[PDB]
Amino acid sequence: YPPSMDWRKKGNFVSPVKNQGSCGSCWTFSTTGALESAVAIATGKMLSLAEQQLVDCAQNFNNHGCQGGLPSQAFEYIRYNKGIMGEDTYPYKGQDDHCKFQPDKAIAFVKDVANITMNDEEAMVEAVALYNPVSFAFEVTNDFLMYRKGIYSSTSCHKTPDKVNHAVLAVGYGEENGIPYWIVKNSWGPQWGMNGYFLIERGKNMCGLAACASYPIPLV
Amino acid sequence: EPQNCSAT
Ligand SMILES: *[C@@H]1O[C@H](CO)[C@@H](O[C@@H]2O[C@H](CO)[C@@H](O[C@@H]3O[C@H](CO)[C@@H](O)[C@H](O)[C@@H]3O)[C@H](O)[C@H]2NC(C)=O)[C@H](O)[C@H]1NC(C)=O
Repeated sequence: YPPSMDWRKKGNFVSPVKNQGSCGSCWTFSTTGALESAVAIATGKMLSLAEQQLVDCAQNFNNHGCQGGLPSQAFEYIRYNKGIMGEDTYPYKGQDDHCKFQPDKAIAFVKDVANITMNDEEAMVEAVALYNPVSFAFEVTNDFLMYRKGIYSSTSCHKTPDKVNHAVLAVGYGEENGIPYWIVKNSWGPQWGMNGYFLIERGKNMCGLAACASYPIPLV
Repeated sequence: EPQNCSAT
């Protein structure tokens, strides 16, 4: 497929970088990030969806608020739940709370969820190139916690489904002097990494990034 | 088949 892609360049399709605070809710920022882009790509509307709703309400889908979750599961939740409210009506508190979802306030909806075949990074490249930014999970080690900039490459991480522990959003890809990489949006604030983003080597299922990826197909 | 992933 194309040599490089970047949804931020194509238009106003990628929302600003957010911060999960001290709650392990990255899976929710990866979910909203994917859905915000999908809705903007399909309708041109740029919304900011409530991650707190997922933290307080998605337990029926094997999610655990500040203790973890998976984007595919959160996409299914939004789907059956019939909607997710905006950030302005269900504010991010950053802590496990009681669900306050109001059906009349839902602004974004999911029709279906596409789950990338386990470990199929090429398929992930196609999804990013052709359809939407992709949510994925990978194993973060101490090596990565020292990251400042550049193409992250490591020998310490594993590529197995039971090792992935952080959820992020692939917004594009490219290569530099033969080294292919992914442009990834994080939710640790804009002061982390490269203005809130990071590059990671592509083509090696680096840290298991292709083990559990998914993207939503919105109901618009 | 769904994603049986560790909680990320
Ligand atoms: C992609 O992976 C996700 C995560 O493993 C799969 O999510 C599961 O999706 C099914 C529907 O295909 C959900 O079942 C439905 O649950 C609701 C609520 O309980 C119920 O009302 C429906 O009748 C139905 O049983 C299931 O909850 C969900 N599981 C989790 C843990 O979120 C999804 O199936 C995968 N998609 C594909 C195409 O493989």
